[PDB]
Amino acid sequence: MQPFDSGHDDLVHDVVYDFYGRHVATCSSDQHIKVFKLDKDTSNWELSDSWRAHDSSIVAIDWASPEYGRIIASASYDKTVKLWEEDPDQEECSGRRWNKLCTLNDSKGSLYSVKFAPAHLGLKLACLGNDGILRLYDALEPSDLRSWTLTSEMKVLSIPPANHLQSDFCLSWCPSRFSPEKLAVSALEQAIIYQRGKDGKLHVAAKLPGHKSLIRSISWAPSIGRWYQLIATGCKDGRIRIFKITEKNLQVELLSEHDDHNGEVWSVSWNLTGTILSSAGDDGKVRLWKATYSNEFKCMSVITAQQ
Amino acid sequence: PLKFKLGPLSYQNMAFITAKDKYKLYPVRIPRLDTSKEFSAYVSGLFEIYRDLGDDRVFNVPTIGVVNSNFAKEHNATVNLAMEAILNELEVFIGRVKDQDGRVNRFYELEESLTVLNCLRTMYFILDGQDVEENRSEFIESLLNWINRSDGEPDEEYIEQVFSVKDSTAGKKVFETQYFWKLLNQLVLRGLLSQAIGCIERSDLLPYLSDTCAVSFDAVSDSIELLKQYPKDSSSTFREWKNLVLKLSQAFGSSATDISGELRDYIEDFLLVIGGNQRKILQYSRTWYESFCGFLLYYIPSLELSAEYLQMSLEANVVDITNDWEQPCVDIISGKIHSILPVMESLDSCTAAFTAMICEAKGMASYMLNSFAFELCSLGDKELWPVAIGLIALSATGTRSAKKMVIAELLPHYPFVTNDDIEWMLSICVEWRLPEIAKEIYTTLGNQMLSAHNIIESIANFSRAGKYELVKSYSWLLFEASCMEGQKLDDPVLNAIVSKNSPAEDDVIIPQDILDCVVTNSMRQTLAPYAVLSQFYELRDREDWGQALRLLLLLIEFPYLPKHYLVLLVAKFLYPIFLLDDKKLMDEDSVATVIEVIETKWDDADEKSSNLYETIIEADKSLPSSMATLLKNLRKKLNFKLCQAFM
Repeated sequence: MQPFDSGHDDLVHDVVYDFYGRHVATCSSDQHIKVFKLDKDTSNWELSDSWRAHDSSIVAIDWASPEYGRIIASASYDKTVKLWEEDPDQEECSGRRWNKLCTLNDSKGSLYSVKFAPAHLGLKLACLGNDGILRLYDALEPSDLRSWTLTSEMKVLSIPPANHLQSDFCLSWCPSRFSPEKLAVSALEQAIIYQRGKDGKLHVAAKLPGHKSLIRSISWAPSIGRWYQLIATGCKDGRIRIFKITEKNLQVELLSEHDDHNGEVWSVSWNLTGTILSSAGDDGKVRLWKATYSNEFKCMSVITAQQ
Repeated sequence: PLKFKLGPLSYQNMAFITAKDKYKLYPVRIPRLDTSKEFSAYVSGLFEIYRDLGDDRVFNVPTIGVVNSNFAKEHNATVNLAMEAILNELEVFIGRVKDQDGRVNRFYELEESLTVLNCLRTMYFILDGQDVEENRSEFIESLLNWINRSDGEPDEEYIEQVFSVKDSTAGKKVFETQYFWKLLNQLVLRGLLSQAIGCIERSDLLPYLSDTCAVSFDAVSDSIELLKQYPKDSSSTFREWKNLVLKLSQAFGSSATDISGELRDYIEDFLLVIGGNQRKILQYSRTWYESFCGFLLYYIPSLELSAEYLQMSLEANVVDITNDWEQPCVDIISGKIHSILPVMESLDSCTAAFTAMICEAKGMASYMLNSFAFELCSLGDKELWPVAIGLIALSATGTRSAKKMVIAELLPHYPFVTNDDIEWMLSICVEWRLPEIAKEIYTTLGNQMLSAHNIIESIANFSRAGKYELVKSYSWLLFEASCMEGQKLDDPVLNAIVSKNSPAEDDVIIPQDILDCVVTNSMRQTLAPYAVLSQFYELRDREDWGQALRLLLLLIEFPYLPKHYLVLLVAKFLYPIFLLDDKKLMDEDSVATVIEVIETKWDDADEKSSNLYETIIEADKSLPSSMATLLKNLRKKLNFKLCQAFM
């Protein structure tokens, strides 16, 4: 294990595993995405490649599933998502193995997020920007990664994001296609669950209540152990709120709500087996939560690090 | 400020800092998870056993009616043997662990796990769930064996320490003072009878007296004699027992012995007071097992009302925590934190879930097997994938009537990158009757092989699915590339199509030295147009001009080969080799048929043909500029071919 320096010269905005979790990509204000492949031997992330994937700061990076090959979408403040495919037989340690699939000039504002749809719901990506426009992109084919059509736009935030409305804003999908297609979107205090109608225009299907403060992360749980959903939110007041959404249109219920960071919970991140939530928040400590047989999540462990 | 990202991995999470000059990232594990080979091999032993257990060991009612006497025997037998076997695989894991360093702490955590299992064992998997006082032989022996391994009190180290104390009362030996009888009585109370007989021997008790006048020996002999005997069956069993166990002290107290005022006084008093009064038994109990056994065996003294008595004994004075259900919990709480959290809330107490579990039952271990195994799959430890499906197949879990939508989600979510992983996916698809997901898997695999630079494995993968449209598209990819040279591109393709389903050609296929598939692979049907191109090349080398031309025309006429491969086959092959053709005689029919195909399919523009034309030129120009430059020139060579057949 042990401390390692990523070698980024500016700050790390994101850490994203592959869907198989064989790669970690980090993105920074130094215009690079650095992609590391997992050496199990040292249990460290060893530098595979580094390239400028935009001519500005990279603030959202996300992996698509290695089930169509490795695709990178990356969001920058230069107004474009740039799409990249990994070739092994292209050179590594040079940035010659990421061939640009496209440049999408379909984003009229500067991006702050781009996030892939799970394998199970089809290859789609959502955008959000600093013009406050939720963008729904559908690839025309799962094997044609070089075009993506804007299929829907929904004006989320009441006031656009500006130099003081600037916060973490997050895009998360619904991993189940045995649940109607949706994507929960957190912007400020409101988390609004959007659902695809049968008319091919997105509608508001639900609103998540009980958000007393800004949502700094929203993460939709894969429905595993049960076929219902759970969405966790990390909020600024040290609250982990796990609400359960049952499918009967959507019902809203609480599962549990508890607060233990007590400063601000910055990130919520569910595992892919949808049974362990790990949250971190202000105070520098990571709390690892596992369900009881009273059917509620409780803190099983506390890891303390640096600030 | 710290942010943490939980991936699918279960052993390799990431914590990071969003701050400048804080570009250091710290790998974080989840405690109590091991990806070790010792751990999966432990799991592998438990898996065979766990499966074979069936619906037994969850406490079913053992029927003895007509439906079905045999079931009672089967249920009691299976669970008991399964316990023995679980302990041995458990020893094997533990043994590996206490031979490595930094697993000095782990070694200790596993001795506690053994203790909870020993208490459980004594009651139900020794006795067989029978009477409290069924087996005596197996009870004593198993307990003694366990205390030896579960706990660390060597028959040696323990009793050396105890014999080293003898000072601070009198300067006289250990057996002449309290220290020895306090132990001796304890060993008897913990059912450590073997060690207790030895303790008398070691101490030097036997030389030291050599007198006595004990009458209680003869009594006990003759009593047990008549007793066990039965002159026709006598009710005197329990009555006599009760009398005997109590009367012992008083007889000793009168019997002459030539020993000091130390030894005697002590022994008399001690023996009396202890095994005389309920409290004094508990006073000297320094463990739960001492108290627990002690009353049944040594007080009032065969299985009668020993129930009520033991209950009351406990209820009055509390005795030291050991490792039971709630007991390691009560140990743990005061202790370190990480434990106490997950520890609590796992006992059937103030809950509804574990109430619900045993009432329906009368499969937690099975659930654990199907829980742990899945967690490891989501990390990439392939060893537990066989384990997972295997428990499902027999001693099945899940319903194929509603848990189909949950199980469906797991197949694509989990990192598949071995063979075992891949075989597991297919295995589950057959079993739950969803073939369509397996076909999707094969599509998904081709799509990986396309971006991993395998234009062989991809084709095979798509071929499995049986969709003619996709196979054809790759053949065409490839057919096109091999048109800029007068041989089939590379050699393994080449080899394989020309060796046919006969052992022809000595040319080894692929970069392997194998002759094995040089007796198989007869490119036919779908691969037939592709096969015919490679063979046209063989024919030039085996100097045929006639059959060569014929194969090239056959493909040009075929209306399911692309139209954009017109200007390509004729430009490279027919155009230079104008002479060889010209020599040959062509009739009215062959000429007119070739001509229709040119009229319909030849392209002077289009995507593919503009690009292919740019490259022909770069190779060796046939036409300077314009495709249908060619048409004019061709017709001249054609007038001559036509004229020469006719003269």
